Amino acid sequence: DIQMTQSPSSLSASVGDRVTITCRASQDINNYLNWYQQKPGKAPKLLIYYTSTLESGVPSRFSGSGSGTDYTLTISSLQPEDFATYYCQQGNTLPPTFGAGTKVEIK
Amino acid sequence: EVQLVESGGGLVQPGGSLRLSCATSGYTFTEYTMHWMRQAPGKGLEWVAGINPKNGGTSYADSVKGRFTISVDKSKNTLYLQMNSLRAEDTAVYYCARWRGLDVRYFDVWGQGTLVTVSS
Repeated sequence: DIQMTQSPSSLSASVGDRVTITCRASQDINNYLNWYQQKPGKAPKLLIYYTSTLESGVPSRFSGSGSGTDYTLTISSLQPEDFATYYCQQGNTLPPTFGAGTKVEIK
Repeated sequence: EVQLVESGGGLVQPGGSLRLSCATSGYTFTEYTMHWMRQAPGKGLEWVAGINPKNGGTSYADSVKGRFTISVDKSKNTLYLQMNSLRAEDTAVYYCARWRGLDVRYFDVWGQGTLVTVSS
């Protein structure tokens, strides 16, 4: 299994803020890195795939970058609906593996 | 549209067996591989089992190998996970999810989750 390390594991921010979430894989993942959002009691939903492509309908305040082992997700202006848990997942090698999650909490 | 709807689940004692279902609609069933993921309460997502409906290729995580079996009914467009010799560590919300292509290599549709609790 390729190990995925997500950081911060939690952060406190306020509405309007810019924040960046990071995911490091244990080896080069060749840009096969995807991001999911999950709210309490609900199934995960795709935000970004293949490092930078936004799924249709996902707000443009969300963007992704990275290369080799290091990948990031930035929200340019946090909205109320964005306080949630985020997961990255690598699709380079099977089985697919996920980061442990980043909880975005209100301050 | 594409929809994945799970049912099955509930509560059983250690040693019990349950069969989860993931019924799909809206797309040609044999063209996409399908996976089971679980989320044990307060932990993250963990992959469990996958199957390619085109050639019947299956794969399993080491924690469930031998006890779980993934299968498909192509006439009913349904994915199944048979779970035998359940144990308390298998408590979780189980999700089925579709894998888009082999800018691909991501899960694009997720089922709503169904809870399995193993306790006496």
